[PDB]
Amino acid sequence: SLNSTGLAQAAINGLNARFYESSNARWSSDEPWWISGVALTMVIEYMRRSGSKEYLDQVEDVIEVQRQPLSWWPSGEGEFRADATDDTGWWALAMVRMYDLTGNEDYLNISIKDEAYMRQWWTDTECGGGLYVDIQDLTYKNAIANELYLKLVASLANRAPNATIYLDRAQQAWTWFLGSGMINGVNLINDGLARDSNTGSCYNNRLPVWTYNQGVILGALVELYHATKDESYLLSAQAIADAVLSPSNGLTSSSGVLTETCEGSDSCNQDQQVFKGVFALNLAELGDAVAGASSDPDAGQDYREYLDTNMQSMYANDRSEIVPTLFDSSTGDLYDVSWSGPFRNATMPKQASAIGLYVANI
Ligand SMILES: OC[C@H]1O[C@H](O[C@@H]2[C@H](O)[C@@H](OC[C@H]3O[C@H](O)[C@@H](O)[C@@H](O)[C@@H]3O)O[C@H](CO)[C@H]2O)[C@@H](O)[C@@H](O)[C@@H]1O
Repeated sequence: SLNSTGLAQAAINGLNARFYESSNARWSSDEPWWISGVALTMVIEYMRRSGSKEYLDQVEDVIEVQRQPLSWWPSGEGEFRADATDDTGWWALAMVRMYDLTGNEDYLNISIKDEAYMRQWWTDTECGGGLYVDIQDLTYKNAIANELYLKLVASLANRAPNATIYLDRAQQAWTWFLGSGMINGVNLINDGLARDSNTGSCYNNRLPVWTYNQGVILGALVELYHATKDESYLLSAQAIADAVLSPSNGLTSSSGVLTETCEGSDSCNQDQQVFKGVFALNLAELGDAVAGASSDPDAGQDYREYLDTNMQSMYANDRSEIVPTLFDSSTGDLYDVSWSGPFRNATMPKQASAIGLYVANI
């Protein structure tokens, strides 16, 4: 009764009608630049899963303009190399998807440049590995920057020419992530690592458990399996996803609705408004991998059911439509942060996360 393809296209059109800036080939310049890359990922993935190409022209426009040297980080020399390794990671993975959609080697080359760039801040001398997120300061090895990097080298191991060096890098990277301690006692991932003032050893800093730090790692473990056929990577990804699905861990509501930790206090900032959809998309990649690796028809049924349960809740309770005019005949759908709570406002990060859930069900 619910077409995930029709509703994704409607949410994409709502994203464009309210937040796309033709003058700047970017969505919402008042919102973080990296969230435009998350948005590009969702539009690229919609097209990759629905066989459609309606936004291909728009996507290429964004790519060409955001390719250029960033005004706030000229030293990066463009090609999405920014002042933060996670900012670069989001665009790099969007280019892996651009390559998956079009087959154009140009986008794969961007991802290779981005990996070499991010690897510049991998050090074995602190925490025994991992990279920093703050390229200027180098004081925080967190979860998202390392998850993004891990999925980049894992992705290149399946696509890039010198796959071997990327497979060795991805295997050594997952090993570091596993032993870092960021995966806690319930198989969830806190925000990052803290470092001992005296001993220099690193530990889980017990900062909040964000939804997207439970998703990007799933995509990485999926790609790590497609490059090794070692189902052990899938089982690790299933442990993380299963913990997100358990309501005892606080991320899944009693209704079965994914709930960001900030939604209760209504303090979800521009970053946190987009987290959920990144997880959903990555969970759909896990569910797809689990069902293909096993003959059981029920393989990945829980992950599919979860995405379906969350999509109907976001549709019924979180949706709003745009008012068409005699001048603007633009149509689509708008969405708020709470996939169960009421629609009050729509922001571009909230919109990108909604698109991600619909695309996760295509
Ligand atoms: O005491 C509160 C928490 O303190 C530690 O958490 C921090 C942060 O996790 C981490 O983020 C880097 C941080 O650097 C600046 O000093 C700070 O001003 C901020 O802008 C920036 O995000 O810094 C260190 C490294 O993890 C760490 O001290 C936890 O260890 C824990 O004690 C508490 O949860």
